Amino acid sequence: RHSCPLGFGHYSVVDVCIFETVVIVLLTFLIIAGNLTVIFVFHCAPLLHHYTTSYFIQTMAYADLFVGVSCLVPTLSLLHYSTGVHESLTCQVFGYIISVLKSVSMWCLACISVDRYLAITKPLSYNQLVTPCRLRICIILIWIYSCLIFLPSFFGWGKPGYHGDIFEWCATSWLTSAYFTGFIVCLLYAPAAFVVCFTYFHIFKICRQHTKEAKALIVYGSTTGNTEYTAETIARELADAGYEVDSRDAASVEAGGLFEGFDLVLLGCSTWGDDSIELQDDFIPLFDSLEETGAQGRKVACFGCGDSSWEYFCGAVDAIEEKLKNLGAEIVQDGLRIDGDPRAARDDIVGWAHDVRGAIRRYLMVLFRITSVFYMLQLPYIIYFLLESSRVLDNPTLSFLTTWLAISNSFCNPVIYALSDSTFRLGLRRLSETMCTSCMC
Ligand SMILES: Cc1cc2nc3c(=O)[nH]c(=O)nc-3n(C[C@H](O)[C@H](O)[C@H](O)COP(=O)(O)O)c2cc1C
Repeated sequence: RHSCPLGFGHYSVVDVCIFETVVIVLLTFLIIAGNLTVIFVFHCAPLLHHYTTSYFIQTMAYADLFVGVSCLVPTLSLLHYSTGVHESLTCQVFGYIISVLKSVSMWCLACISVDRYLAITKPLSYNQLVTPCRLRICIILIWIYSCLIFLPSFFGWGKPGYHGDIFEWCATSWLTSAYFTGFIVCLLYAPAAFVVCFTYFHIFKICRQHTKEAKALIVYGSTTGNTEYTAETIARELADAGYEVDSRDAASVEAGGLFEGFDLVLLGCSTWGDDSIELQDDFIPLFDSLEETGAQGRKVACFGCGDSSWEYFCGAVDAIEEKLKNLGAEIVQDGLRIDGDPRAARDDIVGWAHDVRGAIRRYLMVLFRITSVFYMLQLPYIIYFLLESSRVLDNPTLSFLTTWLAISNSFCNPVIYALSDSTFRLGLRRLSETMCTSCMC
């Protein structure tokens, strides 16, 4: 209370430590609001692509949310409007609950990697091996195991980390054990880091030695032939890449198991309707029975032709994207919306098709990135914890920065999802629309 984290050797019982306070108030609001929306997007999403990976992401989202709600207490201590009672107790609990959560996410990242490893190495075996029962067992085990590797903090085995250095009591009253540090390294950091390292090494080496012929389907609806030209343009672009393309007219296809077999599905539709958004006549039946196509888990993307003079430029691309999202499709890229003549927009269509080919690996890239940013944000804390448990270097400012740089990973996951996952961005947009509906009613 007399000290200050970035206080630079000065002691004054007066200071409110505003710089540290605002940095913490800012990180509390960003960790809560960011993960609240991730959780609400899941709540509104009817079906998912990558059900198990999404379940570990939702667990990480709750873990990160609980960090922010848990970060109200040290923020309350910095404002000290009401500091409650028993600061040392308050501090111990806070340091623990924020140590178990950084581990819950540590294991969810280890499990998502194993999940993707299994989906690649044993693809036929995967669906019997990774089951809802084993997944629920696995997540309950991550919450139980996390509480146990940090439980000796309450049974005089020493302090488990600097998550409590914020409160004055843990800076003076608490001291870390190199035995406790060595035990939690061999039970959390070393095993979870090894798992992630091992799995990603294998999965990325497999993505090299694939040589697997990629089969893509295009289904277009055109009443004047523009989406058909755009489809044909897209097809030639994918064929040039190496794809086995089947471009079919929507009026010639039956909905039943239509997407089955294909690694990529592009859906084209022009927009129609006199004072309405209506789908192209040939697509209307395909859209109404899109359920039967096998859209779940499917890497899909949309494109269409429209006229910008219309209130909803390519409103069909919007309707199709919304249903595909709701059937558990992975929308790998924001839809291509062609204004007037597509023959004039060939460079756009080629560019979009080029990008959609690089958008397939996007789901693996985000998981690897979510993990890569996690380890480089908690690596400083574990190497500072590694040393200061052995007492090699002891700094309150380095403790604050490493601690809150690790506490900062909690708001990073939602910004990676928001600026990389096209299905997520779409779920986020529709969530906003529902908030304005509650606002009206
Ligand atoms: C009745 C009517 C409604 C239309 N509504 C829209 C619209 O809401 N949004 C849009 O972008 N284009 C709209 N258009 C323009 C068509 O989407 C455009 O002509 C398109 O290039 C047709 O492509 P197709 O050849 O693949 O049918 C409309 C055209 C008609 C005749």
